[PDB]
Amino acid sequence: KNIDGYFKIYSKHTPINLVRDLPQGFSALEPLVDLPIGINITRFQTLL
Amino acid sequence: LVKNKCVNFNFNGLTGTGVLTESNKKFLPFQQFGRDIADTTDAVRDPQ
Repeated sequence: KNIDGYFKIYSKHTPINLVRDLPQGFSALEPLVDLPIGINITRFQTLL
Repeated sequence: LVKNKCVNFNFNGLTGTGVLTESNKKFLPFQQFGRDIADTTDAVRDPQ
């Protein structure tokens, strides 16, 4: 998310086993980063 | 750093005035402050 010059990231790396969908269970996301970039971002694309 | 003795302080721009002691308050890697039910700065972690 972008707020006040800050794009921001959070993350979790978790083991699961389900092929189909987002497992149902709760865990929450610490920040990794903050980037004081100042871009405006209206769109994005992943990469593979 | 001084302990057990009333001091003014600033940490990382967090300020306040207190008695800085040694506390077994397991913090988080990205965690900066502590706080408390009353919303009053409590524990801190020495930035250095």
